[PDB]
Amino acid sequence: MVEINNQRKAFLDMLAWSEGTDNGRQKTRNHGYDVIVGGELFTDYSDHPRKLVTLNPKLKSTGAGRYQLLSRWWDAYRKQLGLKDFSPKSQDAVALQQIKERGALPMIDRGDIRQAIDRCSNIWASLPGAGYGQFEHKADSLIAKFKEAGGTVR
Ligand SMILES: CC(=O)N[C@@H]1[C@@H](O)[C@H](O[C@@H]2O[C@H](CO)[C@@H](O[C@@H]3O[C@H](CO)[C@@H](O[C@@H]4O[C@H](CO)[C@@H](O[C@@H]5O[C@H](CO)[C@@H](O[C@@H]6O[C@H](CO)[C@@H](O)[C@H](O)[C@H]6NC(C)=O)[C@H](O)[C@H]5NC(C)=O)[C@H](O)[C@H]4NC(C)=O)[C@H](O)[C@H]3NC(C)=O)[C@H](O)[C@H]2NC(C)=O)[C@@H](CO)O[C@H]1O
Repeated sequence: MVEINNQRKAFLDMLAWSEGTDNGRQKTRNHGYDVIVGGELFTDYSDHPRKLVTLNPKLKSTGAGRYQLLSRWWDAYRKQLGLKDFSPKSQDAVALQQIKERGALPMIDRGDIRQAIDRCSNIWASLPGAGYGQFEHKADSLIAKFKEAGGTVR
């Protein structure tokens, strides 16, 4: 289980917004922690909502929780990290493990957020360079939200 410092807490929020779960527009009972992709919400946190949301006629997603974690990885990480519930706690746990895996923790820790975002581009589609054909936020606007999550850059 990864230690949460503020750079990481911010990379998370930045992701929550990039991902649009904690972006102010999206309705939510917690902070995107109950947000399912597509916008609907879940109220039971003992586990991932595992709700397959049909976004458009040609595309679907399991992405849920703050960092729009595909359930695939949720299972991977909750088992890897012995996460009991899908509490926001467990949701962060995962986000950070992936982040750590992208070897972007030293980057997040040290503010090389473009480098982290680009390093984490394969983790979240809303990030630039991700290449998931999803709406990719300009790197500049992610850095921006990140900064407003409390994160520090450069
Ligand atoms: C349809 C559609 O459009 N869907 C989109 C959806 O896909 C998007 O969601 C994102 O998807 C991508 C792609 O599926 C996901 O990306 C994957 O993310 C996982 C992270 O959870 C990655 O898995 C990890 O990969 C790393 C490799 O970089 C693994 O780490 C390595 O583990 C090995 C152990 O096996 C370590 O090796 C050992 O190392 C030691 C020293 O440490 C050495 O001494 C030993 O000898 C050595 N042992 C061996 C056997 O070699 C190694 O150190 C370590 N490396 C690092 C840096 O950690 C890690 O184990 C993997 N964990 C799991 C779990 O598999 C996966 O690689 C990555 N794939 C790609 C292609 O990037 C992404 O997670 C997902 N995000 C979300 C939120 O779900 C979304 C995004 O918005 O859009 C949809 O549209």
